[PDB]
Amino acid sequence: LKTKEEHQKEVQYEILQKTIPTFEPKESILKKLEDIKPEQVKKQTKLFRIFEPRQLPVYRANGEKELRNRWYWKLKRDTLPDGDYDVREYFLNLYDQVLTEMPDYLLLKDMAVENKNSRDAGKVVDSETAAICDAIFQDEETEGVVRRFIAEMRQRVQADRNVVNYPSILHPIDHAFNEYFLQHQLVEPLNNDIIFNYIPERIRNDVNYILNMDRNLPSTARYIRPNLLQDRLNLHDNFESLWDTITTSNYILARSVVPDLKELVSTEAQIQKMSQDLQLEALTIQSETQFLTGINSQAANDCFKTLIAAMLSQRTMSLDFVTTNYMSLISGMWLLTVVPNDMFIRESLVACQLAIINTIIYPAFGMQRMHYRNGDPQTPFQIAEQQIQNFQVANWLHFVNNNQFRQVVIDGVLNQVLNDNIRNGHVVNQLMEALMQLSRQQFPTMPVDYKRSIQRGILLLSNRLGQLVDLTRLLAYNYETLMACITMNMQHVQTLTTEKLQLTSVTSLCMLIGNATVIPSPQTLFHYYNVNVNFHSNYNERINDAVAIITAANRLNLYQKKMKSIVEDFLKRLQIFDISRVPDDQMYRLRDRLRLLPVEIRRLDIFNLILMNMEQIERASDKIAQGVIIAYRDMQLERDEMYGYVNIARNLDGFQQINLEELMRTGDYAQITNMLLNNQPVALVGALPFITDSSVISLVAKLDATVFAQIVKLRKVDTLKPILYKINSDSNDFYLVANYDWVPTSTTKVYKQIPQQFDFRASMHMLTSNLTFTVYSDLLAFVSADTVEPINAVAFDNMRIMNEL
Amino acid sequence: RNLPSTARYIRPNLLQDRLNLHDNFESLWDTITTSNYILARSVVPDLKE
Repeated sequence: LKTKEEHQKEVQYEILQKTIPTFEPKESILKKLEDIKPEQVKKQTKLFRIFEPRQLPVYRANGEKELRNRWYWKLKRDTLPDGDYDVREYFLNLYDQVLTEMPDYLLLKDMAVENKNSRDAGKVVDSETAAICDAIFQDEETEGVVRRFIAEMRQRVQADRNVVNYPSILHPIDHAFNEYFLQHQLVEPLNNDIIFNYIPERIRNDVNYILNMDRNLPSTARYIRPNLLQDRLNLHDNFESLWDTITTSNYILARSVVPDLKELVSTEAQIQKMSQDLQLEALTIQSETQFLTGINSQAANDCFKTLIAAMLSQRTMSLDFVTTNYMSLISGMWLLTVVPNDMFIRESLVACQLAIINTIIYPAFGMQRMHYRNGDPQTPFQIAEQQIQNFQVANWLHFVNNNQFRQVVIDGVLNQVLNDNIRNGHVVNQLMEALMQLSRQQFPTMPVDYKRSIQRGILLLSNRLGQLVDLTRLLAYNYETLMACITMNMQHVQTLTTEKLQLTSVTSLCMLIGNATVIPSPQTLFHYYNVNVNFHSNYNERINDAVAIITAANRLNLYQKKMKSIVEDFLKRLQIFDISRVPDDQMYRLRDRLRLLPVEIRRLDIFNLILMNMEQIERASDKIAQGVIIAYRDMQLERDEMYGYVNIARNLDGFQQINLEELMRTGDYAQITNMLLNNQPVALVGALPFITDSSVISLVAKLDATVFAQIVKLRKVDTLKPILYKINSDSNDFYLVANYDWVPTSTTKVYKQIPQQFDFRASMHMLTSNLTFTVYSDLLAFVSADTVEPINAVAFDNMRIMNEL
Repeated sequence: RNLPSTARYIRPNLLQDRLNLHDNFESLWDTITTSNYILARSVVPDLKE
């Protein structure tokens, strides 16, 4: 009967557990939270370039090779795919590269080489810029001014004003990419008071922790502000299972920084006194050796670490007890009056408060038992606060009904604070006024051996007033000072899975506390604050990095792109969740909330820098013709300076345009075959890889028109290679153009834009930046903190905590 | 534990016996109530003390 039902639980608890993303070892979450870095301070050592000036041969009309050669602006690493859709998903991968290769601070002194052909000692900005200015100097074709000017391009160092500017040679696309990296830094100046303003306000205005700043920081020191703002994804309301990890992780992180107790009562002396007063051998009770199972000096530390960390992370807390063992239930009166009663999951809060009333409080005053239906908006203390007639007890039941977390907002965060009657411990003086008169009013039908075994069990806690008022001064001071090191909001919703607290472990805390006061030492109070900013700065640097891909996929009109892969990338970088157990419901709100957010300011202007230059990168490439124009008549080849004789079109004017990437997705080839079997002029825009024939005997034979007929045989449009005629002197058979009296005619030309020439005056521009920095990533390493002696430690009131000695 | 808004359960159809097996079925009602007598015998708790 036992192993059937202890296994029937672990099936139903495992269909629930396979929708929570918590890791299967519970304490393994703590290793993943310390292990995140602040960020990576990226500094580029080469100026960002996508264009390079290349040498190209130049033809005249009646095309021969001119002896002059002219520069052009052909781009390098042109890995541009074919098709109008794969040319757009290339620019998303370009945009993903530049967000990763984005320098946070640009120092410009280390990227500077000597101008080897200057008269004065002048510098430039790159090893590639000096290669260009070496090449414009030696060229015979260049103007006499540019041979004179690039000898006199002097840089201006100004060490006293900390500014420096160097000459440069950049493309106009490359210049806007390299003024945005250089004007919009992420470093901000750092003074000696912005370290003092970093520390939380409750700690530097506390008199225990003595914070003193020792190291001297110069004027040239900068730092990186953590992107530190509250969760613009409301992860608390609609996410039932994604929130149950972000309070599980903040629980085990806050479980390691709440300190452990020292100098307790000896557990062999307190048990022998407690076993004398209960008089357990004389009773006829089914639980004799089971009252005192959970009293140790280890369960006292386990109850202290739980009750603070389940309070700092707003994690619910189911109770576990046994209603026979009233000594785990009298001590449960202290738990409800100190821990705010909205913390517990409600059906156990009721089942602990009904079990106190129905066995201890209502048999005391002799009134009838408590028939309680569960679907009732009144808690069982809220019913007996109006029906009980004693005033010392009813004025205690007015406090357990009304201790909840009163939400206050300070220093930009929302933290759930306690009330000032419980934070100085005066509430326990009201409970012992209720617990004294509950140990005097005789239990009018209880057996006499069971009446004194439960009145002396009360006086094991009623007589322990001074050790227990001094406990809640400590339990609400460790919670009060650890809450200064909280950066995220403290939102209180009912979590799915509850961290079980045993009431046999609360009764090992109330009567095994000693008057040695613990306090979070400032080495583990700056560690809990640096591990809670670095998680909150990482959580914001991913919801800004995911939105700049969710939006940039939609501005680029990339269909065939699954946003579930980006949100699985987003929940994987955040080191708590795992992408398996999270349900498919709560990942379709997560891809829906992320579409509505605004993109971050420094990721938007560099995407608008690509979107307005999305054409001019893919236009000036080789290996891509961006449309073919078929006319089915004899029109001449337009003579060109760069290609010689060429069939090229400058604009699709007066022709019906068939969008080829639309023609690929739909498969609706009813028009294009009806435009080819009949001889009608069609233009086919897209992104078509051309081939380049040089012979003129391939032009008279007219192999330019024999390529478009493959669409009707096999319906795919990928294998389209419109040819591009290049009739030059260096091509073969060029006697057939020069000697004979004919004009070269091509039926179908192709659409292509020629690359722009190298103009020095529109390519030289100074780059003005700073000279030296010293980026400090750590900021609590400048304060030198030493705590006060622990025995002189004070609460919010300037009287000391643990005032029993 | 409290359960989310996306949990479900299959409700069993618990409606009283539409055959009236206690009526005129004097052989089938005997072994349908020995089945219920032996089950209730191994449930009712034994005395102590």
